[PDB]
Amino acid sequence: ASKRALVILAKGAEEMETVIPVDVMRRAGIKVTVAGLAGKDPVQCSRDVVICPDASLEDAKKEGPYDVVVLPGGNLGAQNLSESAAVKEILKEQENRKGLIAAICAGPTALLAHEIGFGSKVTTHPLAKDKMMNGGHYTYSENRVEKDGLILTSRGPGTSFEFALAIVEALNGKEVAAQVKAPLVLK
Amino acid sequence: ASKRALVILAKGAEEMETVIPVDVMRRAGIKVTVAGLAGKDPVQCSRDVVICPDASLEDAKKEGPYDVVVLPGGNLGAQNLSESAAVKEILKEQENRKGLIAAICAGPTALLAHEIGFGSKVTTHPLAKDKMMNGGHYTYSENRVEKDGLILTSRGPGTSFEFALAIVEALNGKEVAAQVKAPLVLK
Repeated sequence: ASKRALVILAKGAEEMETVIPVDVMRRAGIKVTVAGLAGKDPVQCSRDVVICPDASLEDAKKEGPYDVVVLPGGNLGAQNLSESAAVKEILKEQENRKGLIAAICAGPTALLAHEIGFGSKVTTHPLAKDKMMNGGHYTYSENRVEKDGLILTSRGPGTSFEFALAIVEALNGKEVAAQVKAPLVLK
Repeated sequence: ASKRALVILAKGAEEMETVIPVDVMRRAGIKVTVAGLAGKDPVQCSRDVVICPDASLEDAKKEGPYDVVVLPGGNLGAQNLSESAAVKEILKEQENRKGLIAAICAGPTALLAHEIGFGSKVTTHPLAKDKMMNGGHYTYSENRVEKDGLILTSRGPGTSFEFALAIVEALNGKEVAAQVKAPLVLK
Protein backbone atom coordinates (compact mmCIF):
# COMPACT_ATOMS: atom_id res chain seq x y z
CA ALA A 1 0.00 0.00 0.00
CA SER A 2 1.11 3.58 -0.68
CA LYS A 3 0.37 6.17 2.00
CA ARG A 4 -0.48 9.74 1.00
CA ALA A 5 0.64 13.00 2.60
CA LEU A 6 -0.72 16.53 2.26
CA VAL A 7 1.73 19.34 2.98
CA ILE A 8 0.04 22.75 3.15
CA LEU A 9 2.35 25.51 1.93
CA ALA A 10 1.56 29.14 2.79
CA LYS A 11 3.44 32.39 2.28
CA GLY A 12 5.99 32.81 5.07
CA ALA A 13 6.37 29.08 5.69
CA GLU A 14 9.77 27.93 6.94
CA GLU A 15 11.28 26.43 3.78
CA MET A 16 13.46 23.93 5.66
CA GLU A 17 10.45 22.64 7.59
CA THR A 18 8.62 22.27 4.29
CA VAL A 19 11.32 20.64 2.17
CA ILE A 20 12.82 18.27 4.75
CA PRO A 21 9.49 16.51 5.47
CA VAL A 22 8.51 16.43 1.78
CA ASP A 23 11.89 15.00 0.77
CA VAL A 24 12.09 12.45 3.60
CA MET A 25 8.50 11.29 3.09
CA ARG A 26 9.13 10.81 -0.63
CA ARG A 27 12.25 8.79 0.21
CA ALA A 28 9.89 6.63 2.30
CA GLY A 29 7.70 5.93 -0.72
CA ILE A 30 4.91 8.19 0.53
CA LYS A 31 2.93 9.97 -2.19
CA VAL A 32 3.32 13.63 -1.20
CA THR A 33 1.28 16.56 -2.46
CA VAL A 34 2.70 20.02 -1.79
CA ALA A 35 -0.47 22.13 -1.75
CA GLY A 36 -0.37 25.89 -2.06
CA LEU A 37 -2.74 27.56 0.39
CA ALA A 38 -3.23 30.66 -1.78
CA GLY A 39 -3.35 28.69 -5.01
CA LYS A 40 -1.06 27.05 -7.55
CA ASP A 41 1.36 29.99 -7.84
CA PRO A 42 4.92 29.96 -6.44
CA VAL A 43 5.15 30.51 -2.69
CA GLN A 44 7.67 32.88 -1.12
CA CYS A 45 8.91 31.22 2.07
CA SER A 46 10.25 32.84 5.26
CA ARG A 47 13.86 33.08 4.04
CA ASP A 48 12.81 33.98 0.48
CA VAL A 49 13.18 30.50 -1.00
CA VAL A 50 10.45 30.20 -3.61
CA ILE A 51 8.73 26.84 -3.97
CA CYS A 52 6.21 25.93 -6.67
CA PRO A 53 3.43 23.77 -5.16
CA ASP A 54 2.27 20.59 -6.89
CA ALA A 55 -1.27 21.95 -6.83
CA SER A 56 -3.58 24.41 -5.11
CA LEU A 57 -5.02 23.40 -1.74
CA GLU A 58 -8.45 23.65 -3.35
CA ASP A 59 -7.65 20.94 -5.89
CA ALA A 60 -5.57 18.86 -3.48
CA LYS A 61 -8.36 18.63 -0.91
CA LYS A 62 -10.49 17.05 -3.63
CA GLU A 63 -7.98 14.19 -3.90
CA GLY A 64 -8.20 13.21 -0.24
CA PRO A 65 -8.26 11.58 2.19
CA TYR A 66 -4.61 11.70 3.25
CA ASP A 67 -2.83 9.49 5.77
CA VAL A 68 -1.17 12.60 7.18
CA VAL A 69 -1.67 16.34 6.92
CA VAL A 70 1.55 18.27 7.50
CA LEU A 71 1.79 21.85 8.76
CA PRO A 72 5.22 23.50 8.36
CA GLY A 73 6.27 26.30 10.68
CA GLY A 74 7.46 29.85 10.13
CA ASN A 75 5.52 32.46 12.10
CA LEU A 76 3.93 34.17 9.11
CA GLY A 77 3.23 30.85 7.43
CA ALA A 78 1.62 29.46 10.58
CA GLN A 79 -0.47 32.62 10.90
CA ASN A 80 -1.73 32.19 7.35
CA LEU A 81 -2.61 28.55 8.08
CA SER A 82 -4.39 29.64 11.27
CA GLU A 83 -6.53 32.18 9.42
CA SER A 84 -7.62 29.79 6.66
CA ALA A 85 -11.15 28.41 6.70
CA ALA A 86 -10.04 25.78 4.19
CA VAL A 87 -7.30 24.61 6.56
CA LYS A 88 -9.80 24.48 9.43
CA GLU A 89 -12.06 22.17 7.41
CA ILE A 90 -9.24 19.87 6.33
CA LEU A 91 -7.88 19.51 9.87
CA LYS A 92 -11.32 18.93 11.38
CA GLU A 93 -12.08 16.22 8.82
CA GLN A 94 -8.67 14.60 9.33
CA GLU A 95 -9.21 14.60 13.09
CA ASN A 96 -12.72 13.21 12.68
CA ARG A 97 -11.50 10.30 10.54
CA LYS A 98 -8.71 9.58 13.02
CA GLY A 99 -5.99 10.61 10.59
CA LEU A 100 -2.48 11.70 11.56
CA ILE A 101 -1.85 15.44 11.86
CA ALA A 102 1.75 16.66 12.07
CA ALA A 103 2.93 20.21 12.79
CA ILE A 104 6.38 21.65 13.48
CA CYS A 105 7.94 24.69 15.16
CA ALA A 106 5.30 27.45 14.86
CA GLY A 107 3.03 25.11 12.92
CA PRO A 108 1.26 23.70 16.02
CA THR A 109 -0.29 27.10 16.77
CA ALA A 110 -2.51 26.44 13.76
CA LEU A 111 -3.93 23.46 15.64
CA LEU A 112 -4.85 25.85 18.44
CA ALA A 113 -6.48 28.31 16.05
CA HIS A 114 -8.69 25.56 14.64
CA GLU A 115 -9.31 23.87 18.02
CA ILE A 116 -7.60 20.65 16.90
CA GLY A 117 -6.44 17.93 19.29
CA PHE A 118 -7.17 19.73 22.56
CA GLY A 119 -6.01 17.64 25.50
CA SER A 120 -2.94 16.34 23.68
CA LYS A 121 0.66 16.65 24.83
CA VAL A 122 2.47 18.81 22.28
CA THR A 123 5.71 20.67 21.72
CA THR A 124 6.53 23.73 19.62
CA HIS A 125 9.43 26.06 19.07
CA PRO A 126 10.33 27.66 22.43
CA LEU A 127 9.25 31.05 21.06
CA ALA A 128 5.82 29.68 20.09
CA LYS A 129 5.06 28.08 23.46
CA ASP A 130 3.13 30.98 24.99
CA LYS A 131 0.91 31.27 21.90
CA MET A 132 0.27 27.53 21.79
CA MET A 133 -0.48 27.37 25.52
CA ASN A 134 -2.94 30.28 25.56
CA GLY A 135 -5.89 28.85 27.49
CA GLY A 136 -4.11 25.69 28.62
CA HIS A 137 -5.79 23.51 25.99
CA TYR A 138 -2.67 21.35 25.60
CA THR A 139 0.02 19.97 27.90
CA TYR A 140 3.50 21.17 26.96
CA SER A 141 6.53 19.02 26.24
CA GLU A 142 10.21 19.85 25.69
CA ASN A 143 10.88 16.68 23.70
CA ARG A 144 12.33 17.24 20.23
CA VAL A 145 9.44 15.25 18.77
CA GLU A 146 6.20 14.65 20.65
CA LYS A 147 3.55 12.20 19.53
CA ASP A 148 0.30 11.83 21.42
CA GLY A 149 -1.94 9.57 19.39
CA LEU A 150 -2.77 11.24 16.09
CA ILE A 151 -1.19 14.59 17.00
CA LEU A 152 2.51 14.70 16.14
CA THR A 153 4.53 17.84 16.84
CA SER A 154 8.15 19.00 16.78
CA ARG A 155 10.23 22.05 17.79
CA GLY A 156 12.19 23.63 14.95
CA PRO A 157 14.24 23.44 11.73
CA GLY A 158 16.85 21.43 13.61
CA THR A 159 14.31 18.76 14.55
CA SER A 160 12.87 18.49 11.03
CA PHE A 161 14.58 15.18 10.25
CA GLU A 162 13.40 13.57 13.50
CA PHE A 163 9.93 15.00 12.83
CA ALA A 164 9.87 13.60 9.29
CA LEU A 165 11.21 10.21 10.36
CA ALA A 166 8.53 10.05 13.04
CA ILE A 167 5.88 10.60 10.36
CA VAL A 168 7.47 7.86 8.26
CA GLU A 169 7.51 5.45 11.21
CA ALA A 170 3.85 6.18 12.00
CA LEU A 171 2.83 5.56 8.39
CA ASN A 172 5.23 2.91 7.07
CA GLY A 173 6.74 1.44 10.22
CA LYS A 174 10.02 1.41 12.12
CA GLU A 175 11.89 -0.68 9.54
CA VAL A 176 11.19 1.73 6.68
CA ALA A 177 12.10 4.71 8.85
CA ALA A 178 15.45 3.11 9.72
CA GLN A 179 16.16 2.32 6.06
CA VAL A 180 15.41 5.90 4.98
CA LYS A 181 17.43 7.33 7.85
CA ALA A 182 20.74 5.57 7.12
CA PRO A 183 21.58 7.27 3.80
CA LEU A 184 20.81 10.70 5.29
CA VAL A 185 23.95 10.62 7.45
CA LEU A 186 22.20 11.70 10.65
CA LYS A 187 24.26 11.38 13.82
CA ALA B 1 30.23 44.26 5.93
CA SER B 2 27.79 41.92 4.18
CA LYS B 3 29.21 38.70 2.74
CA ARG B 4 27.77 37.26 -0.47
CA ALA B 5 27.04 33.64 -1.35
CA LEU B 6 26.38 31.98 -4.71
CA VAL B 7 24.38 28.75 -4.61
CA ILE B 8 24.33 26.96 -7.97
CA LEU B 9 21.07 25.08 -8.50
CA ALA B 10 20.86 22.38 -11.17
CA LYS B 11 18.19 19.86 -12.11
CA GLY B 12 18.42 16.86 -9.80
CA ALA B 13 19.95 18.81 -6.93
CA GLU B 14 19.14 17.56 -3.43
CA GLU B 15 16.53 20.09 -2.30
CA MET B 16 17.38 19.76 1.40
CA GLU B 17 21.06 20.44 0.68
CA THR B 18 20.01 23.49 -1.31
CA VAL B 19 17.43 25.00 1.04
CA ILE B 20 19.16 24.37 4.38
CA PRO B 21 22.35 26.26 3.40
CA VAL B 22 20.38 29.07 1.70
CA ASP B 23 18.10 29.49 4.72
CA VAL B 24 20.87 29.28 7.33
CA MET B 25 23.14 31.67 5.43
CA ARG B 26 20.31 34.19 5.11
CA ARG B 27 19.70 33.88 8.86
CA ALA B 28 23.38 34.80 9.21
CA GLY B 29 22.87 38.02 7.26
CA ILE B 30 24.66 36.69 4.19
CA LYS B 31 23.33 37.97 0.86
CA VAL B 32 22.49 34.74 -0.97
CA THR B 33 21.83 34.32 -4.67
CA VAL B 34 20.18 31.07 -5.74
CA ALA B 35 21.42 30.75 -9.33
CA GLY B 36 19.80 28.39 -11.80
CA LEU B 37 22.39 26.53 -13.85
CA ALA B 38 20.07 26.04 -16.83
CA GLY B 39 18.57 29.51 -16.56
CA LYS B 40 15.95 31.44 -14.61
CA ASP B 41 13.22 28.80 -14.92
CA PRO B 42 12.01 26.65 -11.99
CA VAL B 43 14.32 23.75 -11.11
CA GLN B 44 13.01 20.24 -10.44
CA CYS B 45 15.09 18.83 -7.58
CA SER B 46 15.92 15.19 -6.77
CA ARG B 47 12.75 14.55 -4.75
CA ASP B 48 10.58 16.64 -7.09
CA VAL B 49 10.55 19.79 -4.98
CA VAL B 50 10.51 22.67 -7.46
CA ILE B 51 12.51 25.77 -6.58
CA CYS B 52 12.50 29.04 -8.52
CA PRO B 53 16.03 30.49 -8.64
CA ASP B 54 16.67 34.16 -7.87
CA ALA B 55 18.40 34.47 -11.23
CA SER B 56 20.17 32.52 -13.96
CA LEU B 57 23.78 31.50 -13.35
CA GLU B 58 24.68 33.61 -16.39
CA ASP B 59 23.36 36.80 -14.78
CA ALA B 60 24.51 35.89 -11.28
CA LYS B 61 28.12 35.36 -12.35
CA LYS B 62 28.08 38.95 -13.59
CA GLU B 63 27.37 40.13 -10.04
CA GLY B 64 30.42 38.49 -8.51
CA PRO B 65 32.74 38.02 -6.80
CA TYR B 66 31.19 35.95 -4.00
CA ASP B 67 32.65 35.15 -0.60
CA VAL B 68 31.51 31.56 -1.04
CA VAL B 69 30.31 29.40 -3.91
CA VAL B 70 28.04 26.58 -2.74
CA LEU B 71 27.51 23.29 -4.55
CA PRO B 72 24.52 21.22 -3.33
CA GLY B 73 24.51 17.46 -3.76
CA GLY B 74 22.12 15.01 -5.39
CA ASN B 75 23.78 12.67 -7.89
CA LEU B 76 22.05 14.04 -10.98
CA GLY B 77 22.48 17.61 -9.79
CA ALA B 78 26.18 17.06 -9.11
CA GLN B 79 26.57 15.48 -12.54
CA ASN B 80 25.00 18.53 -14.16
CA LEU B 81 27.36 20.81 -12.20
CA SER B 82 30.31 18.63 -13.24
CA GLU B 83 29.42 18.89 -16.93
CA SER B 84 29.01 22.68 -16.93
CA ALA B 85 31.70 24.84 -18.50
CA ALA B 86 30.19 27.84 -16.72
CA VAL B 87 30.59 26.10 -13.36
CA LYS B 88 34.18 25.21 -14.21
CA GLU B 89 34.99 28.87 -14.87
CA ILE B 90 33.31 30.11 -11.69
CA LEU B 91 35.08 27.57 -9.49
CA LYS B 92 38.47 28.20 -11.10
CA GLU B 93 38.10 31.95 -10.60
CA GLN B 94 36.94 31.49 -7.00
CA GLU B 95 39.91 29.23 -6.30
CA ASN B 96 42.28 31.68 -7.98
CA ARG B 97 41.05 34.59 -5.84
CA LYS B 98 41.34 32.46 -2.70
CA GLY B 99 37.59 32.38 -2.15
CA LEU B 100 35.71 29.78 -0.13
CA ILE B 101 34.21 26.85 -2.03
CA ALA B 102 31.70 24.61 -0.24
CA ALA B 103 30.21 21.35 -1.52
CA ILE B 104 28.06 18.71 0.16
CA CYS B 105 27.20 15.02 -0.24
CA ALA B 106 27.64 14.31 -3.98
CA GLY B 107 28.51 17.95 -4.61
CA PRO B 108 32.27 17.51 -4.05
CA THR B 109 32.54 15.28 -7.13
CA ALA B 110 32.03 18.49 -9.13
CA LEU B 111 35.29 19.76 -7.64
CA LEU B 112 36.98 16.66 -9.04
CA ALA B 113 35.43 17.14 -12.48
CA HIS B 114 36.78 20.69 -12.64
CA GLU B 115 40.13 19.84 -11.01
CA ILE B 116 39.44 22.12 -8.02
CA GLY B 117 41.37 21.97 -4.76
CA PHE B 118 43.47 18.89 -5.50
CA GLY B 119 45.57 17.96 -2.49
CA SER B 120 42.85 18.93 -0.01
CA LYS B 121 41.34 16.69 2.65
CA VAL B 122 37.66 16.26 1.79
CA THR B 123 34.61 14.23 2.68
CA THR B 124 31.53 13.26 0.67
CA HIS B 125 28.54 11.03 1.02
CA PRO B 126 29.77 7.45 1.58
CA LEU B 127 28.27 6.45 -1.78
CA ALA B 128 30.19 9.22 -3.57
CA LYS B 129 33.60 8.37 -2.10
CA ASP B 130 34.83 6.11 -4.91
CA LYS B 131 33.92 8.72 -7.54
CA MET B 132 35.57 11.53 -5.58
CA MET B 133 38.71 9.47 -4.93
CA ASN B 134 39.22 8.36 -8.55
CA GLY B 135 42.90 9.12 -9.13
CA GLY B 136 43.72 9.86 -5.50
CA HIS B 137 43.69 13.63 -6.01
CA TYR B 138 42.26 14.22 -2.52
CA THR B 139 42.71 12.70 0.92
CA TYR B 140 39.47 11.26 2.31
CA SER B 141 37.86 12.10 5.64
CA GLU B 142 34.91 10.59 7.52
CA ASN B 143 34.23 13.77 9.48
CA ARG B 144 30.69 15.14 9.15
CA VAL B 145 32.16 18.45 7.99
CA GLU B 146 35.69 18.79 6.64
CA LYS B 147 37.41 22.10 6.07
CA ASP B 148 40.88 22.27 4.57
CA GLY B 149 41.64 25.91 3.89
CA LEU B 150 39.23 27.24 1.27
CA ILE B 151 37.71 23.84 0.46
CA LEU B 152 34.79 23.00 2.74
CA THR B 153 32.92 19.72 2.31
CA SER B 154 30.22 17.70 4.07
CA ARG B 155 28.57 14.26 3.83
CA GLY B 156 24.80 14.36 3.36
CA PRO B 157 21.34 15.85 4.01
CA GLY B 158 21.77 15.04 7.69
CA THR B 159 24.95 17.12 7.91
CA SER B 160 23.46 20.11 6.07
CA PHE B 161 23.04 22.23 9.21
CA GLU B 162 26.62 21.61 10.37
CA PHE B 163 27.78 22.33 6.80
CA ALA B 164 25.83 25.59 6.65
CA LEU B 165 26.95 26.69 10.12
CA ALA B 166 30.55 25.99 9.11
CA ILE B 167 30.11 28.32 6.11
CA VAL B 168 28.63 30.96 8.42
CA GLU B 169 31.53 30.63 10.86
CA ALA B 170 34.08 30.93 8.05
CA LEU B 171 32.41 34.06 6.70
CA ASN B 172 30.94 35.84 9.73
CA GLY B 173 32.74 34.24 12.65
CA LYS B 174 32.06 31.85 15.51
CA GLU B 175 29.83 34.27 17.45
CA VAL B 176 27.40 34.77 14.57
CA ALA B 177 27.31 31.03 13.89
CA ALA B 178 26.42 30.35 17.54
CA GLN B 179 23.69 33.02 17.50
CA VAL B 180 22.12 31.59 14.33
CA LYS B 181 22.38 28.03 15.64
CA ALA B 182 20.46 28.51 18.90
CA PRO B 183 17.00 29.24 17.43
CA LEU B 184 17.30 26.25 15.08
CA VAL B 185 16.91 23.78 17.95
CA LEU B 186 19.85 21.59 16.94
CA LYS B 187 20.92 19.00 19.50
